[PDB]
Amino acid sequence: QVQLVESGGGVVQPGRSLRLSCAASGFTFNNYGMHWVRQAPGKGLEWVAVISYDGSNKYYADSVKGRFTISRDNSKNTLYLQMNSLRAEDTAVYYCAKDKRFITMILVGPFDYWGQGTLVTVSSASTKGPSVFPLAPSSGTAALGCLVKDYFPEPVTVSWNSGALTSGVHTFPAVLQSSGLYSLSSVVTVPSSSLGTQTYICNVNHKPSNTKVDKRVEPKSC
Amino acid sequence: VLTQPASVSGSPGQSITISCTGTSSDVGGYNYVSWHQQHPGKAPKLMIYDVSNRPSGVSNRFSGSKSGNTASLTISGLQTEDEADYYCSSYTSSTTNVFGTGTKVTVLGQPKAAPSVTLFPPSSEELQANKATLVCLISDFYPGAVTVAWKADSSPVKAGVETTTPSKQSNNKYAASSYLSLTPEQWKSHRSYSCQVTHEGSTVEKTVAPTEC
Repeated sequence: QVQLVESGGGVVQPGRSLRLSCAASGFTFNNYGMHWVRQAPGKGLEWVAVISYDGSNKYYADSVKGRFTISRDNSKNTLYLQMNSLRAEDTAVYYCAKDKRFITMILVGPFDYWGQGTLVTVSSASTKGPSVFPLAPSSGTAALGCLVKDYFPEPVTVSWNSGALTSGVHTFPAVLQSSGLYSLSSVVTVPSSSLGTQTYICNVNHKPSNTKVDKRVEPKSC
Repeated sequence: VLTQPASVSGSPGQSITISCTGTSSDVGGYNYVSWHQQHPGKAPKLMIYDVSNRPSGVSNRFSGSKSGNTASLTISGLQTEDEADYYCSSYTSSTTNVFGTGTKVTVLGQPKAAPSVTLFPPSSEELQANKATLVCLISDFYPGAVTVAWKADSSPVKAGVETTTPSKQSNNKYAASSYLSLTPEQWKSHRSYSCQVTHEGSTVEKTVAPTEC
């Protein structure tokens, strides 16, 4: 019956502010402390802040102290996280979590129930097509690729030889850089004997910018 | 500050243990250690609290214990749906709460495979664009959990590293990618760079040099 619903997440520019909320039901909200926990994409859980049942005690992680404030409005069964001076390092899914302990100002845990989270992505970037660079064969089987760099937003899709080449192809998940732009790589393994004869071209589609790029990948000058 | 193994694996039906190593301020100072299970694309769920208690509805094959500054979660009779990320957590002296680094638990469902590593130096076209990315592509490994370390010459490098979390390939083995972003000056100012990938307690290292091809 316990349910927790976060909201208020979205795209925000660095330095700006944003206010997350977490609505609670199925238990006496008035009797329990509440935590905020965040998780950067593909990373570990990071505890953010805690507040006691009546808001008398609040504590913060060092990474957010001074910039984030936690509060609650017991009349609306809602927990809030006020985020200020946002940086790219704050990009994460933000979870609210109920503390197990009944009416106490000690907040030692455990985290009892979790919401499903709200995504906050802090980026100053606008719609931008990608730059594509070759990953040429050098050092039989050979790995070739093209590096799809500095685009926004997701997604980018990649094919090889206009789709004719499928065996051995893997396109990796994107990476989010400091600058707020995405990058990825697509790879394919080839017989080395074909490198001198067969043409290899990766086809990069970025519909959000209405940009298609075909990049020829040739062997390196040594 | 709580240290967990990056990867723990076992065959179906077997018993595994995940260690959580903290300090006299964390795991050693209080009996407030918890364990959380997180399946892909979902929210954590409490498995064990106060070192060794189980919420009702949590299978009794999960068990928690503590000794000194090290807490331990034990999963008996491994089942495929036990495959998830596991995090320990504890109250600290700093009147905060901290999570462990996290452990991917793999229930072995295919043969183990050591990673194949290919390291790409920056392309001439990228350097002419006044950028330099080293691309370390890790493929054909199982279980799908690696840790990547970078070296410039022989000393480690932590600034500018980005690593994807492993996902399955066409051949249903795992692949991951790691990037070292540096300036073209940085690239030429060193003798060699190395990508080291640790997998199942063993490390494979590949090295590129600006003067080779």
